[PDB]
Amino acid sequence: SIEKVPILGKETIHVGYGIADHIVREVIANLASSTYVIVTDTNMARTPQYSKLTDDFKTNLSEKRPESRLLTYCVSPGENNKNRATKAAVEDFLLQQGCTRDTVILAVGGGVIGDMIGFVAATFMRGVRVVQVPTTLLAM
Amino acid sequence: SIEKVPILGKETIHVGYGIADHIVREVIANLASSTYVIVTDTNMARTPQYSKLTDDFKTNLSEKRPESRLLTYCVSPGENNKNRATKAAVEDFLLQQGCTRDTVILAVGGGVIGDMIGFVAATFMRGVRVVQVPTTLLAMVDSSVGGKTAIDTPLGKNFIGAFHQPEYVFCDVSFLETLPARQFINGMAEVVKTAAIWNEEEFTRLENFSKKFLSVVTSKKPDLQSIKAELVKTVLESVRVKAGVVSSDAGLRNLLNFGHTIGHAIEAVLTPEALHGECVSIGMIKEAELSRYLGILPPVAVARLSKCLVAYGLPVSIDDKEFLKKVGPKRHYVEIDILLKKMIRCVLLEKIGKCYQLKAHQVSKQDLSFVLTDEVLVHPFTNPPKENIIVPPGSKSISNRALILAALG
Amino acid sequence: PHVDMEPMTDAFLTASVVAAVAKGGSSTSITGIANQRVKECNRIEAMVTELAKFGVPANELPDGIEIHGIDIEDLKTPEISKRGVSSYDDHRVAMSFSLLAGLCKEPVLILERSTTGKTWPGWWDILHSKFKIELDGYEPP
Repeated sequence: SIEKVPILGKETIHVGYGIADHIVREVIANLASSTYVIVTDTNMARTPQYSKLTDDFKTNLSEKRPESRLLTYCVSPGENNKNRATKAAVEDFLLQQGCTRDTVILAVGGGVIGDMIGFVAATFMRGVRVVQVPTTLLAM
Repeated sequence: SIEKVPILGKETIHVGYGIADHIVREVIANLASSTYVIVTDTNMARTPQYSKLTDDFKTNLSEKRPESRLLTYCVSPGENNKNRATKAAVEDFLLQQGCTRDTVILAVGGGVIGDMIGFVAATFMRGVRVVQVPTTLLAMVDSSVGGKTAIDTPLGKNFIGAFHQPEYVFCDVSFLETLPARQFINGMAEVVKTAAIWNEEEFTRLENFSKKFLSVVTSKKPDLQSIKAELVKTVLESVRVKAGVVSSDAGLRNLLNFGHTIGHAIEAVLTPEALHGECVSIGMIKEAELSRYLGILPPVAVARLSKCLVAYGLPVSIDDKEFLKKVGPKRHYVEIDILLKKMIRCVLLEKIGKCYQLKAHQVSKQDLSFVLTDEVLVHPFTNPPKENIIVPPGSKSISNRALILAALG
Repeated sequence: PHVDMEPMTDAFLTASVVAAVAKGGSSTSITGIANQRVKECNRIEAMVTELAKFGVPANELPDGIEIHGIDIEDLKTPEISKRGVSSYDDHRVAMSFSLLAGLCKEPVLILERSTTGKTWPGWWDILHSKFKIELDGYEPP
């Protein structure tokens, strides 16, 4: 149902078809935090499969951690939109939404999202945690 | 001629007065590269002392490595010139001058340069080497050592950055004759923050140092000859205190925020007219007040700690004789409600030179609301101690006599 | 009934605030305190105004003060009513009325707290740790 590939000694790459229950049951249970940010693409945001994931992240928070939030960003997709100005947008979105040094930034996107949002998490508050949820076969 | 302070197991912090030969002879010999970048301030670029350094970096590379370059940038000064746009200028200057993952970026500057250029080197080509050459007394003891780098988002000061350790931090003490007296006293706050959380012997010398350090700095040209040896000693036990803690790691590094809780809220409203050591000095006495409030600190400690700060000219309270002139009409932006919510752990001081249980304790808002004001609200007595000894100030009458008699006996 | 203080003049404000809660038919009429005006101010008139702000009568005698005592508790005149306890920046007035202030229901504010730095700069510090009592602070805009 799920294969698991070790990286740097820890078994954190989770592989499987239709694992939408296991996406939400693993990060709010093992990686405890207060603010959870889901940054994605806008054409990915209108997809029906993304509504299966966030609504399973919404309603499954109230049973495991009711005093925790859920913020959502939507950056227009494209290499032209992966630049130092649209990096500054979520670099401004997190700071004016009241985010701290414990954010979990779920970068549900492709290669343009996992390159940019991971660089934000490498610079936001001197390093915060990131959960890559890649979607294209190249970025997987 | 040169002292050397270990950091993270390597002896890379080099301290000494007039070490301009040793700056250039150490980085091109031990840290071999192809491109060498010297980023600095423009008002620092016109200084005569900076021409002693770069021209000793120019002509000494044709001896030691003739197939290597020298690029130079000059960012304009100011607090507002440390931001994500002027970071992008040297982030564009390096890429269009043909730089690679081999660069040595000498950040000859102050705290605004070592915060920004070190963040560039934390991001340029996914991490390159940086040699901090700090110039102001604040940056020699605070921001160079540690590798804490960030820039100024308009929504928040010192929030977006990365952790990147320097390769060499040179404490070039001869770069202090061009410093203004206001910026120079502002660094002597953070030598007291290091000489009052970990050291006590240094603090005893500082009171003997506070006399003629002030007569030589307030004189508008600060003739620093014949006092080189105690000035270089002053920054020694500020970094040794610091690098003794940054090697120990977030655990024990939170002891270096003694005063950086109250002094960051006073900085938060009085930002662009009151400096950083100006408000930490107020936050020192206000946190020495809170530790005295919880029965931890002896009351002779605040009488000595507020003596050393007021001898240096740093403020001891927010309504003090020089701090009112500098801040001016911004003084009335200091209310108890806005200060308190943006502060809550505190470094509770046990005595001068020691911390209480070597950790950071969480105090309530009510005692933090108490120590900042000259207004007391007394609650109904619900539970005094039934056994309670109370020692008032010792009898001055017998004391004065006892010292005379003892001296004669 | 009546106590004279020729050498114990720097004890009057302490004696007055405990006489403020001593109730009975005879009232505490302390005298021989004429030198207490020229310290910093007329503190004889101070006890008249402030003890009226606690609700206990304190008239002015020609060489001292006659102090009543109503109960162990007093009348209810907090910072919500008029003004609080003026200290006139003297250490004697602040530390004396702090003993009296903890007997009401609501907390009694005392203006000008940190003027006790002449004699005991850490009185309020002793009151919380070493006497187990709360203390807050207030700032009028």
